[PDB]
Formats: sequence, C-alpha cells, structure tokens
Amino acid sequence: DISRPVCILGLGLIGGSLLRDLHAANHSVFGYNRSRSGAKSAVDEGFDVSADLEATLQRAAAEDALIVLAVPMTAIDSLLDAVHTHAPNNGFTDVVSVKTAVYDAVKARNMQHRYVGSHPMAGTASGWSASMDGLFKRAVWVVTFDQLFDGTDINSTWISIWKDVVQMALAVGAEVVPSRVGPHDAAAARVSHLTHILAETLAIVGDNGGALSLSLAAGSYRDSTRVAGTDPGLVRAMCESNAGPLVKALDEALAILHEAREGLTAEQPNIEQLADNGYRSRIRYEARSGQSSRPVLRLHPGTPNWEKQLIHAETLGARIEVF
Amino acid sequence: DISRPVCILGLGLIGGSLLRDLHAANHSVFGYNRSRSGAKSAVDEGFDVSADLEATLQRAAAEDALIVLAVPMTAIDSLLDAVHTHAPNNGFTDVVSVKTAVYDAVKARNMQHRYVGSHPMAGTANSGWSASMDGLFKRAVWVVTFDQLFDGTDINSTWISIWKDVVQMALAVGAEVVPSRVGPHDAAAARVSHLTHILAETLAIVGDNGGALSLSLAAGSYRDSTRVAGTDPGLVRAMCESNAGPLVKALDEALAILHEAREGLTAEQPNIEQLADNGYRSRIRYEASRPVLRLHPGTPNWEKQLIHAETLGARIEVF
Repeated sequence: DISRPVCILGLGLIGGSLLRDLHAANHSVFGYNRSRSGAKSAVDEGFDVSADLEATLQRAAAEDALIVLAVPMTAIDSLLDAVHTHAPNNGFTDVVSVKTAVYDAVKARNMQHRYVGSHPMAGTASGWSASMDGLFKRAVWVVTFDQLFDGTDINSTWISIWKDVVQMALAVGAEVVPSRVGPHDAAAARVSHLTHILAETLAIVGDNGGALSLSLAAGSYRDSTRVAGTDPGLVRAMCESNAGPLVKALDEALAILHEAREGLTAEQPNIEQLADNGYRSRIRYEARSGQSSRPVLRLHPGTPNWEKQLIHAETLGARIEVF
Repeated sequence: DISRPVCILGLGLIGGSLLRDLHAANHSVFGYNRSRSGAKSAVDEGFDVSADLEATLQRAAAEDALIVLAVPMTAIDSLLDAVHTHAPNNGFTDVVSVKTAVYDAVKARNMQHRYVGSHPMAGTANSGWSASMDGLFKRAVWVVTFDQLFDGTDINSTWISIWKDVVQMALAVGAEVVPSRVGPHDAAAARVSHLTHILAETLAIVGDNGGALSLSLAAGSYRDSTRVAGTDPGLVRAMCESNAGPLVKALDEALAILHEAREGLTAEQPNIEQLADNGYRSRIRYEASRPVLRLHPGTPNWEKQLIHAETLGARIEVF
C-alpha cells in the first residue's frame, strides 16, 4: 500500500477521479481546487478539499505527502514553482500527456531528486463535475524512471517516492507501465497525438465536401473524427509540447500516404501494401487488448539488477506489479 | 409500400439483412447465395433462399421482380451479363459502395433503361449469410441514383416505376433516402468513407511501427480511429481502387492540411492553431437532423427537386 498521504493539486477529470477512487479505496488523501465553489461542493460530499493553495502545501509539507500535479501542461510551471517554494522536500508526480517537456522543466529547477513522472491514459484533461468513479480501472498508467538511467544521482528516498506513485496507480485499478520520457513521447506521438492530427484533418476534408458529404458520412466517419471534438487548446498543448517526436510520426504518415497515392494514380489503381499492412497492424493492436493481453513483470525493488527489469518492461510494454 | 416482390442476388451483410427485414415486414421476398452451405442455413431458418442462380433469375423473370445486386464490385460485371441473358425485362438495382464503375458497367451493356443504382451506408463485414441482421438500415442513409434524367437517356414510365420501388424498398426497411448522381456521390464517399479507411490503415501502421510500447499505450482515440483498419483488406482495396480518381482529390486535400500542420510543428515556436480550430469547428458543424423534400414522380420538373435534395443532402419521401 501507499506509505504517504496523497495530496492532489487540481481536482478535474483526472485529479477529482483520483481523489474519489483513493477515498473509496480508503487511503489517506486530500486536495486543492482553485474554484471556491468546487472545493465547497467536494467538502460537502464528504471529501477533504481546500481552495487555499498555500495552506494545502504547508500541510502537504508537514505530512510528507505525495503531491499529484493534476493540471494541464500550461499550468505545470506555476505549480512546480509553488511546490519548490512551499514543499521543497516533498515527493511529487504529474499526469500530463507529454513527459519530456515536464521532466526538462523539473530539471531546470533542480527538482529531479523528488519527481516521478506519470501519465494515465484517461480522458480529456472540464472541472470537478467531470470527476467519476473507476476511471482508471484496467486503464494504463505510465510511471517514469529516468533518474535510474540518466545523469541524475539519486538515492533511496527517490526509490521510495517512485514506489508510492506505483502503489497509488495500482490502488485505483490501473496497469502500471514503466517508461522513460523519450520512448513514451515517441509512443504518444504515434498513438495519440497523430491520432488527433489525423482526426482534425479528416473533419476538414469532410466539411469541405459540403452538404452531401456531411449527410452521407456514416459510422466510420463519426469514429475517426470524434476526437476532433476535444478542445483546441488541449489538442495544441499535446502536439506542441511534443512537436519533435510528433513530426517523426507525422513523416511516417506522409510517407505511407504518398506511397498510397502513387498506388491509386497507377494505370491499374492499387493499394495492397497499405491495405494488407494496415489490417495486419490493426490485428496486432486488437490482439493485445479486446476485439488486455499485456505481459506482466514482477519487480522486486531492492534486489540486485531490478532496475533492468524496468527497461525490459518498457521494451515490451509490460505492465508491472511490485512485490 | 413496394409494388413488386424483391429478388436479392447475394445474401451477406447487406442482401442478407435486406431479406430478413422484408420477410419480417411480411412483404414478398426471395434470394440467391453462391455458397450452397449458406443457402441451406437460410432455408433451415425458414427463408426462401436458393443456390441455383439460373433458376432464381428465371423466377425473377416470371414475377417481374426487383433485382438487388448485393455482391462485391468484383462480382458485378459477370452478374450484369447474367441478368442481361436470363432477365432482360426486369428492373434492377445494386448496393455497391462506388456508383460510377457500376453505372459505366451498366451503360457498357445497354442496360441503363432498367437500372436504378443505390448505396446503403450500412458498412461492411468479414462474413456472408451469418452476418445478416434485423434493423440494419433503421435510421441509416440509402443513396439512390438518378443520372438517367440528366445524361442523354430516353426513359419511360417503367424506369420511374423501378425508381419508385427502389425508394419504397429503402423506406420500407426504415432507411433515409438521399438521392444523388454518380459524380457527387463518389466525391462524397471519397471524402467521408474512403479517405477514412486510408487514414485508418495509415494510423494503424504508424502505431505498429512504434512496437510493443506504442500499442500498449494506445487508448480510446486510437481504438476508434483505427477501427475500419480491421475490415478485410480486400474490401478496402475494392472500395478505394474503384473510386481512385475522387479519392485522390480528397487525399490531396488531406496532404495539404497535413503538410501545413508539419510546417506548424517545425517552427521556432511550434503552432497548429489553424488545424485545431478548423478541425474543431468542422466537428461541431457535423454533430448538429437531415432536411426533407416531398416528391411526386411524373409531375413537371420533379427531377429538378432531385438536384435540390442532392445539393442539400436532404432525404426524400414520395407523395
């Protein structure tokens, strides 16, 4: 279980849902919502919430709480600065879709000895009314571990923060997948950010078709343009934060689409390669989900060479369980 | 309702489902399936299905039945030859996802005087008779063609009666009938269905190129946007290859947007304002249903109202 009380900063879809699940699971937890209304609402429903950021961090520091920065990327720096200044010895984690940008921000402030990156594959970062129960059940929750393999010189206290973050993610039914920042952003660029870019693109090309096109659109179109409904502010945050790895991903998309075009413009139009490859890839994805077959490695923090199992899990996309 | 009994050639998702609804609605209906096994299954469930193509057409000839070609585009060219030889007087339609190729195949064989093209947006499936279902067309769109009124073509009251029964059949099984010519249809289908497939196959591969971790981290958005990549490649090829010209027009717009986005992400200060905004705004329009137009075939300039429905993407009902 979790050796520290959890302190959630920001109580929206992610943070609120985390507070609720942790409370359900009966673990010590409290949090902060900027909204005076939202705080009052949660306190009245039974939760331990405040709208006083200074007071929350003072207490967080007093109880050595694990601090969860459950805010959007644009809010991270101010919350890092707030934590650095009010709970400089506390351990802490974030929930943002992109990881390199955050780790960098943490390193620039010399907070890497107290930080463990994390990213739930939950929904779209909406305030407190967005919070629900069991959001994370059987959902992937990435937990980082760069400090173990880069130029950071960490000791046992960091290992202790890392454990609580994993115990926390596991406490709310998540599947913890360990990853360093580069491999993660490389993945998210492909499976989430490009997903969003293609979704916007499709909506425009369809809209360009006018009345008949929007009328004839069916289930496939509904599904492929759904995430184009998410907020422009967020879609930009994701993609811009991770522009580097996204461009590598988008370039693969353009190469494939160019090859596809070469094929459709031939004397005999042909897209075998795109079709056989696409199908096969989609089958591989379904195979390790539903119509969850992720492998599972058991780490034993403390034991020699356990760290190498984190890289082994990263390469395999294995979820982990710590004994 | 429908004046003629229905004859369904090919009984998979589309044709098989069309049979079940017309049978449930207690309308006169019978069909054909190449698969001898698939025909036995149907007969063993109480349906009027045969494996003998020639005999099915001779029966369709003796009932003046409406012939529905519910087969893939690759089986069309020989089926037209078959209907020509064994049932020339019969009025027929089809359900293929591309409408130009079929109409050319029809004209090539001088059959357009008894042909009314159509396309139900009912999707596809990796199966035959076993994929059939009740209520497949409820609320879904059913496109019906009418190029014969605007290209050079001498038509009589029969064609109109054939067109009337195709619309009513569509309506009978709970579909919304949007009329359209082959050019506009294929342009639209290129944009909202075929490009959709192309983009899904692409995303699936890019994600797979990322290896174990990428696939493991893929969540809801990926799942939804790569769903059609799971449809059998053969169907995807047929669908896109048959509509190659229009699809390229659509793909080129996609590529324009995607490059302009890459310009955006490579800047000193990465920026995809434009894409996100236009994208989001395009989706909001889509969500917010189709307009309607009353039509009486025969009355002067009723065909003008078909063009109106086409521009509007409106569904029609017949008075």
